Parts: sequence; C-alpha cells; structure tokens
Amino acid sequence: GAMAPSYRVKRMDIAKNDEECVVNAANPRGLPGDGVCKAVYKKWPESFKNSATPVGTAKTVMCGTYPVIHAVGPNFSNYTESEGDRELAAAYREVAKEVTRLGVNSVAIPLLSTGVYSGGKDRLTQSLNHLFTAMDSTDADVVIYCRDKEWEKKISEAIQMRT
Ligand SMILES: C[C@H](C(=O)O)[C@@H](NC(=O)c1ncnc2[nH]ccc12)c1ccc(Br)cc1
Repeated sequence: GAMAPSYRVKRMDIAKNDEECVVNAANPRGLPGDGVCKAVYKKWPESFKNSATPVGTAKTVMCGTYPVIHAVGPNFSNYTESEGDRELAAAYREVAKEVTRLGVNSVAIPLLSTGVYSGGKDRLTQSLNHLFTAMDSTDADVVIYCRDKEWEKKISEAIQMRT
C-alpha cells in the first residue's frame, strides 16, 4: 500500500495517468463506447478482450502487465433514482475489492455515472461520496481524473474538507 494513503484530483485525460492501474467507466457490453471509455479503448485496446460485465460490477483485464478495471455504473436514463443509487454504490465497492486484490499502491479513477449516464442531472456529489465510501478502507493513493473545470475545484474542496 501507499505510505500515507491520499486522495488527489487532476483535470486531464485519464488515458495519460501516472498511476499503477486505471478504472474505466465501462459499458456492460465491453464496447469501445464514448468519452472516458473510448479514451481507455484507444490506449489499452487489449484490455477489452472479454471485458463485458453486468451493471454494478467491475472486471479487471490486463493490458501487458497494466491492469484495467472495467467498472460498470448504471445509466440513470434507465434506472430509477433508488435502484441506480444502489448499483452506483455497488460498482465502486467492486472497484475497491479489485484494487485491493491487485496489490497496487495507486489507482486512477473517473466519476462513474456522470456525463451521458447521468440522466441529465449533476451527480458529482452523489458519485464522489460513493467513491469515498468504497475507497476509504483501501490503502492505495487515489487520483481522480475529471474534464469539467468547475468540477476540478469542487472535487478538490471536497477532498480538503475531510483532511
Ligand atoms: C462528467 C465527467 C467529468 O467531467 O469528469 C466525465 N469525464 C470525462 O469525460 C473524462 N474524464 C477524465 N479523463 C477523460 N478522458 C477522456 C474523457 C475524460 C465522465 C462522463 C461520463 C462518465 Br460514465 C464518466 C466520466
């Protein structure tokens, strides 16, 4: 594990992360997809072999020796608020289990179920809180990657508020 496990946020492409493994905001079918998923596909295409997995789960596939953890968050256009919230929390718990199993000292992670899976709602606080609930008991350094400029400031404030 990391010597002093921490949380950090960076506004940049997760495909260019400086961590020991990456979490993909995957679709359930293991398709190249769009946004984060497409960037992950362009960088580690070999990791998409048999990467299909149900909503609320995570499946790791190695690209060489670099682990890609395909985490499938719910699309809130399809799920109710209650059922979607439960699947989103579950997807993050499965990511924590995989990060622990892999023995990595750091992990790059995006905010699951935001953007096109958000059902047109701002889900920064909801997704980030579920990320903390799952990762708080792990000892990996967590680096959150985002694209929205207002989101970088909000995530940074949320991390600092807890320290
Ligand atoms: C809404 C969120 C953000 O702005 O942080 C967005 N992130 C991104 O697209 C994004 N964030 C980090 N590295 C990236 N590389 C290429 C894209 C990209 C995102 C949308 C939908 C889902 Br599901 C998950 C994440």
